[PDB]
Amino acid sequence: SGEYPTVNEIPVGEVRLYQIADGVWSHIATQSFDGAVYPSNGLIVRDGDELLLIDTAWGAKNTAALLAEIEKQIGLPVTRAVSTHFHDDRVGGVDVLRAAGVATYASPSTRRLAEAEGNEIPTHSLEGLSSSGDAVRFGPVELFYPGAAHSTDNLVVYVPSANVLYGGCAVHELSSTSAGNVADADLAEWPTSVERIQKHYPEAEVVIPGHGLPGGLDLLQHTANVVKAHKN
Ligand SMILES: C[C@@H](c1cccc2c(-c3ccc(CS(C)(=O)=O)c(Cl)c3)c(C(=O)O)[nH]c12)n1cc(CCCN)nn1
Ligand SMILES: [Zn+2]
Ligand SMILES: [Zn+2]
Repeated sequence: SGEYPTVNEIPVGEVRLYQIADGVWSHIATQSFDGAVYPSNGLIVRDGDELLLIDTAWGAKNTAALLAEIEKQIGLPVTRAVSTHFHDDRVGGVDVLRAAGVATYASPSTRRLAEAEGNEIPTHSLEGLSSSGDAVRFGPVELFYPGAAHSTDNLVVYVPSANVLYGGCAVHELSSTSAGNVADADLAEWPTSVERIQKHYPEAEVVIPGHGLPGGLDLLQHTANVVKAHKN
């Protein structure tokens, strides 16, 4: 009823949207992984009379439910999607999107890693993002490669019209006590990558983590703090 939805409030298979700003929503879904249930976020950005989707809803059935929720709540077609790294919470559901007429995109690095991992593979490569600090425009957002953090390929997304910073899994929520799933992470480089985000987007008003509650710029420093403590 208006608060940001939490893991115990979303059954696996259902998707909720949350209005972040004019023409900006997050999407929240839940999924089981290795015997535990986790929430995950993505983003929806209005692109005229179309929508840009950032990240799947972590699975084929969740992503079908995401498209149905968008049709119910927004009623504009999703025409393009960007996956911000290669894990299943970002690309799982790309096949559903592709069969629904959505053009799917990711960096070449993400596409290679997804293919090697056995995950679904976005169709189109996003060039111009291979060096840390790189940025490119994509419809109503800017895509930014901060360097290795949660994964080597992780991208962040900025919505300039609303000063919304979607950090993806490179950014953790304020309640986080550990660096999450670090199997593919670079803990030594992650603080430097967060510092690049902080320097590039100093006017961000909302920061959305890959999992958990949005907040302000403090999520960036908190993330650096938890990652440094974990690495130790
Ligand atoms: C598919 C993905 C994946 C699966 C399950 C959980 C997570 C989390 C996460 C996120 C937050 C917390 C709480 S917190 C910050 O710790 O307090 C935790 Cl516990 C965990 C993250 C994230 O952090 O983005 N991602 C998750 N996934 C798979 C793989 C390797 C697969 C190899 N076969 N790597 N990630
Ligand atoms: Zn991940
Ligand atoms: Zn994640």
